[PDB]
Amino acid sequence: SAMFRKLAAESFGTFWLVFGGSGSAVLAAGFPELGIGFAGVALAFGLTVLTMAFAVGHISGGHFNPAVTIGLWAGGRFPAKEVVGYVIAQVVGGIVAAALLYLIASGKTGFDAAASGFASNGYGEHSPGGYSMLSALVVELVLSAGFLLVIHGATDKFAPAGFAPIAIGLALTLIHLISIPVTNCSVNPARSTAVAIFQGGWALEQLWFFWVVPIVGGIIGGLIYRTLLEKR
Amino acid sequence: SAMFRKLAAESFGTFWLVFGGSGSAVLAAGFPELGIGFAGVALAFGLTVLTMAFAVGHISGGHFNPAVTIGLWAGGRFPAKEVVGYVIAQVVGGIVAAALLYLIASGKTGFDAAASGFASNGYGEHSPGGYSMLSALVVELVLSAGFLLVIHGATDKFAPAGFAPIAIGLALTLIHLISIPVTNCSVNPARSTAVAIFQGGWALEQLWFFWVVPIVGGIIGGLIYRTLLEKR
Amino acid sequence: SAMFRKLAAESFGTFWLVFGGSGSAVLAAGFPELGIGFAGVALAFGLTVLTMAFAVGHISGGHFNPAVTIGLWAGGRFPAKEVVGYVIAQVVGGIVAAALLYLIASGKTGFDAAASGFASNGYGEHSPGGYSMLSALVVELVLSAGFLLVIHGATDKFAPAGFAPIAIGLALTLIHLISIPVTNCSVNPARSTAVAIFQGGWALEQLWFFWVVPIVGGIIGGLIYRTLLEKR
Amino acid sequence: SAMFRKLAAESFGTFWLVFGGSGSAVLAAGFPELGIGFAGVALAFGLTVLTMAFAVGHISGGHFNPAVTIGLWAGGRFPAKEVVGYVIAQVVGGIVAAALLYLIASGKTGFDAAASGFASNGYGEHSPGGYSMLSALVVELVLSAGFLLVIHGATDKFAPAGFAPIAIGLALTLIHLISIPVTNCSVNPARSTAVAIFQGGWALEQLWFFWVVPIVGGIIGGLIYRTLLEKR
Ligand SMILES: [Hg+2]
Ligand SMILES: [Hg+2]
Ligand SMILES: [Hg+2]
Ligand SMILES: [Hg+2]
Ligand SMILES: [Hg+2]
Ligand SMILES: [Hg+2]
Ligand SMILES: [Hg+2]
Ligand SMILES: [Hg+2]
Ligand SMILES: [Hg+2]
Ligand SMILES: [Hg+2]
Ligand SMILES: [Hg+2]
Ligand SMILES: [Hg+2]
Repeated sequence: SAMFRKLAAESFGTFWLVFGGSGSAVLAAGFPELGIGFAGVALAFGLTVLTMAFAVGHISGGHFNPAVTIGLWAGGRFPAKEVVGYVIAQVVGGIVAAALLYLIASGKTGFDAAASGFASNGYGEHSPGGYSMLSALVVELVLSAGFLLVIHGATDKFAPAGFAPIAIGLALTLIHLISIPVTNCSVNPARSTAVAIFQGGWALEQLWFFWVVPIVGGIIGGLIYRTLLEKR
Repeated sequence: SAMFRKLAAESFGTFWLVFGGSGSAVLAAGFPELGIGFAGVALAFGLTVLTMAFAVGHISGGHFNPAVTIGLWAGGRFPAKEVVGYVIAQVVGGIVAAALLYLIASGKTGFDAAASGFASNGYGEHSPGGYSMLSALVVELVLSAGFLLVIHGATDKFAPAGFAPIAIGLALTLIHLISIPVTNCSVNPARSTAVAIFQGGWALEQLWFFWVVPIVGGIIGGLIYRTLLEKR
Repeated sequence: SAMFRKLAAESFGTFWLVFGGSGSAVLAAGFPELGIGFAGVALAFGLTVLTMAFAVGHISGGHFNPAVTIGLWAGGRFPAKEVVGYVIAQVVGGIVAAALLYLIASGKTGFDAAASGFASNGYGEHSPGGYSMLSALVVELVLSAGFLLVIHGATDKFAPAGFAPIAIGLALTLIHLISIPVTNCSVNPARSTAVAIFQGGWALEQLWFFWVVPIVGGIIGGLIYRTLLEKR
Repeated sequence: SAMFRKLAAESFGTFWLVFGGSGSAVLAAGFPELGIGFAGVALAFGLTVLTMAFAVGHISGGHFNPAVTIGLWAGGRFPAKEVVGYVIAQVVGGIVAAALLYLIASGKTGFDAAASGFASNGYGEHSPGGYSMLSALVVELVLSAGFLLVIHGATDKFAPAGFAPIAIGLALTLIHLISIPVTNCSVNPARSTAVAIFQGGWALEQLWFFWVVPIVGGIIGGLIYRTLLEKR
């Protein structure tokens, strides 16, 4: 209810998102024989958002994502004045989580952030499945837009109350089940940033893409909902 | 509440269903070592319906499926007058999503819609597990009927409110966990259609099957609920 | 509300349970490279109960399981007069689903119910992991008891309303994640029966075990809840 | 409402947690070809807490974990007077479940608790992925703190009612998806203890770590919530 509480909720939320989703990818996805694969990473990402949106969603709205904050602005749901502090809160929470993750991951012989990719988002030569820039662009635009659309709908005043964290968290699992092979799945500029920093090379070079594409997608989803679906 | 809103909700919903479920199948199911398999595809399909039914379900009823619209007509829940616009809305949303998916998938060297099947529904020689037409027929009839039955029950007036998108989305995950090996799992004529178009050959030839079988199953489920379980 | 509705809900429910859970095991669990494994079977089983308990739970109580009906009798929640019709309804629904499953499965070259086991519950030489009779006995007793305990608690008058189908369905997923290697996981005499019939040999010989053990476990869980946890 | 009921709920809860989560790990995680892997263990752990928190959460608060009881004390949510009986109840429930599990597991030829590890928590040479003590320390501190933070938030008075068992159970699945490779994932001193006893060697030697680290993390999460996020 006071902005210090809200920005703390948002850094904790984005922290948890980065630590849990990227942690699952770095520590467990590829573990020999028993590892969780892409489906387990998708689940982990979506569960970070589900659990935190229930935990701190009644404090801050529970965005944990710059593209979500901006998209909700665009959809007429969030004040332009509050946007920048949220985004900074998210970027900070994210970076702390990646630093801790980097520390933990380093306690294993042979760990190499730069060479492994550190769960970084890339396209072209740095796409996991060798998808071109155009494939990356279209998937991130659609998934960002739909994500915002689901966020708008599930938090609409005519939506039964309480269930939004479930709709929204599971939307993020969905989004990763589809798009990890294309881009390692972003839809979240703060998550891309936290991780790019420690990968240190190409992730930092391509980083601009995973800022503008999700934000543009998020605005589009907000606008479609606001203009086509809301009233009544 | 106005029919333009509703038909837009239904094309967005069916779009999301096609993009997410078939996207997960085309981009991620078979990915080397880390791919999501049939269980991840089943989950993705069911999550498209869960997330969209929460998002736009309070606008359109959230059918996203011709066999569901027709089945709810049969069960006395949906007006015959509204049926055709829903079905067209669903077929259109579906086809746009498949076109986008086709674009994304094409950004990978070696992609071949026709040869891979493009997540198309087939039986006999085009069943994934080599199941005969009779196996295809019985599974789609039962799963379509049960699906409609769950949709009817979970949206019954005596069902606790709010939870239907969860019951219904998870019913679709269930349905795919069972039947992907038989038919690649349809229960949805609009999803079969969107994808058949781009596969281009046998999917278009067998396409008639995945229209009539789900619709017949859906009507049967609506009738059983209406006639045997509703009153009271 | 009228007993014909209730017994129909219970046969449909138990049918769905058998068709979906055993169907997933027979058609999809072992599918080459992409199959769902034991985790996908566990999920499918639990989703049958979740989706049907939401669908028809407000009609019949949504037991779908003889050990649950008897256990709820023992826990003081269900009248002894209604028990036998429920159990028959469940056994009938179950057997129809197994017959349909048998038909579908037969549409694949090389299918052999008897040799594959047809998802039958066995111990000793017919345990999937080679577990002895004593291992089978202890796991089924504990899991049946806990299952009844969760059913009692989640449907207690002080439990927030609406959520029981989620608690109960996910309890069944849990129970299969643990015990498929020991017995192929029963906790449900009607599911064991439907499937034993078509396996035709040893499943029919060991069948007596998967009647008495779950029922005894279910009564124990009902009694613990009734006597130790209920009041207040 | 009476302390005998509450302590019984807590031993049953912790019992179920140990039996189900560690059972899934011992009986099913590594099963040839069809086994559940780390993702299935993570799911099983989280489902024990989800199902029991719905079942007995309205009786005892549904902690099932010493680090949760202590963390809720620290967060101003639970009386210091009730703490010790809860912790004993949890340790007892846990140990009974591990003993039963040990009995079941012994019914398979070649079973070796000591050599397999019996799902025990270890670091360094006894980490599953060869993670050092410092990696173990940082992951358990963060995950324990976040877990307490989610428990605090989801049970806050401004959180929609009913949903906490879902937020909290799925937080535990999350936590295991991340950290099984580092420590076999504890965040729960009673679960570590029950299992260490039967592993018999190094698990007992390292056991002190998985008491103090989770408890410290839990207190930290309680304090952050109490001091930074609660009011309003
Ligand atoms: Hg481009
Ligand atoms: Hg994406
Ligand atoms: Hg993300
Ligand atoms: Hg046929
Ligand atoms: Hg089907
Ligand atoms: Hg579908
Ligand atoms: Hg025995
Ligand atoms: Hg069992
Ligand atoms: Hg069962
Ligand atoms: Hg240390
Ligand atoms: Hg941990
Ligand atoms: Hg645990």
